[PDB]
Amino acid sequence: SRYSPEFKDPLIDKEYYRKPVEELTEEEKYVRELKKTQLIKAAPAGKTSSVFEDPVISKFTNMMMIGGNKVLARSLMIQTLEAVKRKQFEKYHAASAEEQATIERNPYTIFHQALKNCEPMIGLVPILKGGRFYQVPVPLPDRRRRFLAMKWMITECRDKKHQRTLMPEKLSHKLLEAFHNQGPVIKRKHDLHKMAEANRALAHYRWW
Amino acid sequence: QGMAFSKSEGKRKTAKAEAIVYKHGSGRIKVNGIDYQLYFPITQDREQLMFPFHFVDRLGKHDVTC
Amino acid sequence: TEADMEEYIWENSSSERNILETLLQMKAAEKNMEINKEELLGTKEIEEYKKSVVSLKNEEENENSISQYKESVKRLLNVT
Amino acid sequence: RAISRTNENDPAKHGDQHEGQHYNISPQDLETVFPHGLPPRFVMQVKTFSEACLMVRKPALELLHYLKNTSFAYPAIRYLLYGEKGTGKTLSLCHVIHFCAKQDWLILHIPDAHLWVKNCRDLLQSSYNKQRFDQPLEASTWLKNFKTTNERFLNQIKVQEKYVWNKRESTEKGSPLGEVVEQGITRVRNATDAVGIVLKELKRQSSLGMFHLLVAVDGINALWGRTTLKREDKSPIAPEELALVHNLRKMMKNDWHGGAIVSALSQTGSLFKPRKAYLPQELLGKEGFDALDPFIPILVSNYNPKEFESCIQYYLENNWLQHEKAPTEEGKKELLFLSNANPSLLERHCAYL
Ligand SMILES: Nc1nc2c(ncn2[C@@H]2O[C@H](COP(=O)(O)OP(=O)(O)O)[C@@H](O)[C@H]2O)c(=O)[nH]1
Repeated sequence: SRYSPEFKDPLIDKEYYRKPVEELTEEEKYVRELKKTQLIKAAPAGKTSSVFEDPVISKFTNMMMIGGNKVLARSLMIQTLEAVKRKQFEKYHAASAEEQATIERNPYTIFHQALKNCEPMIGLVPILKGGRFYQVPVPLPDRRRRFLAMKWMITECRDKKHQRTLMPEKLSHKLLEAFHNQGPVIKRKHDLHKMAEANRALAHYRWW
Repeated sequence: QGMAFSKSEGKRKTAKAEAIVYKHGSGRIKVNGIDYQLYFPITQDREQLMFPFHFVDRLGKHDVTC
Repeated sequence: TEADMEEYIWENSSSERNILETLLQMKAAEKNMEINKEELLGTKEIEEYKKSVVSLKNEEENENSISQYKESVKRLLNVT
Repeated sequence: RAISRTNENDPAKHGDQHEGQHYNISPQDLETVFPHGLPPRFVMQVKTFSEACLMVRKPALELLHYLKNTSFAYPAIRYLLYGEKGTGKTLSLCHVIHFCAKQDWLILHIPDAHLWVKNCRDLLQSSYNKQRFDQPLEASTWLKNFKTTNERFLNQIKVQEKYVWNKRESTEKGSPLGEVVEQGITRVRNATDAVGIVLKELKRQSSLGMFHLLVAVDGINALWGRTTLKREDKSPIAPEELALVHNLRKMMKNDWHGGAIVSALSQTGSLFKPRKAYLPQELLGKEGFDALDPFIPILVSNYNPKEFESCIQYYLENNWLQHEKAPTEEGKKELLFLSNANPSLLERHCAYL
């Protein structure tokens, strides 16, 4: 749709092309690429070659936006980031010395650790054989499990709410609990794992 | 007396722009006379306009007035 | 209706009223009882202030107008 | 290697050689000197650092040099601080209020005139104010923080005029000013009448050399601008019909002497004013122009590379930059374009990275 075939993907990294004179293979590759110079697609309104961002954060912000409200999702992301920053600094300045020295204040590492901890390991499928749906554990790639964990966190922060709760500080507290290996998303992950383990005698029904 | 003067056009998603890139000013963007801060309150447009100047490692030495 | 003319008249205006009140307060604070509005009207500083405020009322605000206004104020109020 | 945390808390010593110095202020000083005008988006930078550090700006220090030779016999002279939305206009007045507060002056600090106009639910009429509708719920807040503003002259100003309060209490001669302010607070039925009697009392004592009245109002755009408050029949009122602001308009008419008043144009509440307007006339209207008084406008410009380097060097010493690929020399120019030499825009990006 509005883009022909044999077209490449818009690049994002810049330091790789700032001095591409290392060896010969990539040199010949980029020379042959720039010879015929095909019509490269334009950069969308969401990607930036800056070093003060992260592709995972951009993907999470794009997934958070419901409908057409990029400014709303951006404001919510900025509020969540400043909230976790303020909470980290408040728990840092209100401590002793060993705790302040053994912990960091970078929210990116905390968010990455929370994502790696809440990421599942096995998945069940309702295989319809003979008229019944039996769960069979099947392997899943890394990106699929990451997307599943992200959507689980999103739906937990969205659906699970009462009336007096908010949203930025709520998500901040949820991320802080998930980083400490004690969170509701981790509880759901453990429940799914024990449910798959309770039905481990159905692996012979798989065909791939 | 227009040193480092150049113009261009552009048409995408029903939008016409005529940027005037200079190589002798600071690092600001003027949109229809006034600066881009009053016309682009969202950081999205600011990042979209900073991406070309960032890809060439030239920020505080190029001034534009589109 | 004098509020819809081509140029803002300095005479019988609120600007003239408040600047005359300020001049009266200054003359009363400087221990000077001999006050004459006709003598103070011929001052170049109040004339520059009048020209600046009339230009700012007529033509839109830019930068030279407010600069001349600030200069006239700083030269008339005798404050560094 | 940026010289910042070297100058002590002394606004009277800030000269041309102290360019970009993050001077430290005692925590107790902020509670007394600044008990009103405090931006909500800056208090977070004080409780986390425990140091009231403010970069010395060129248009901010230039105003302090003008007050070194300001005669007290001359009437009040306004000092408006206008500029681009974000270049530092609300907090630029803090660099001047702290200077005059140390010289033993009468500080008449006002929080924000924007809140006194918009967002007003409870409305009550008055009889001893030439029949005007004022805000009684607002007088209960400005009078409480007024005692802790200047605890060195409120107990000295004596009442020299009998004021008939209600049908049960009044005001006697020889009374201190500190007791008259905290007199009508317990009675909310007439608590909005104290702001029209105490404010007009310092007009007489300011002419002497012992008292130096200084009105510290933040945002004069709402004092003369039109309001959006309606009565009981759906009809917007005029800004000249509120007793809370009627007596405040007369104060900015150089009716007294002793020093000079100050001002600071903000943008948090300018009704019927566009966002693309930064000029003082375009943000106050015609009513905010016929009674401006010969003042000295100060244009708040952007930032220079001499002060931008002092920003990044201040957060590196406080382990604020928690990013890996960030202290790179090439990455320093990236933060300059994301803010375009603006302190408030850079503070938003630095609030999380
Ligand atoms: N006033 C002041 N603001 C500063 C200073 N340094 C950084 N800032 C920031 O710059 C921003 C300026 O915002 P401002 O123009 O007052 O917002 P406005 O009143 O809505 O126009 C504030 O949010 C501050 O956090 C300083 O020394 N003084």
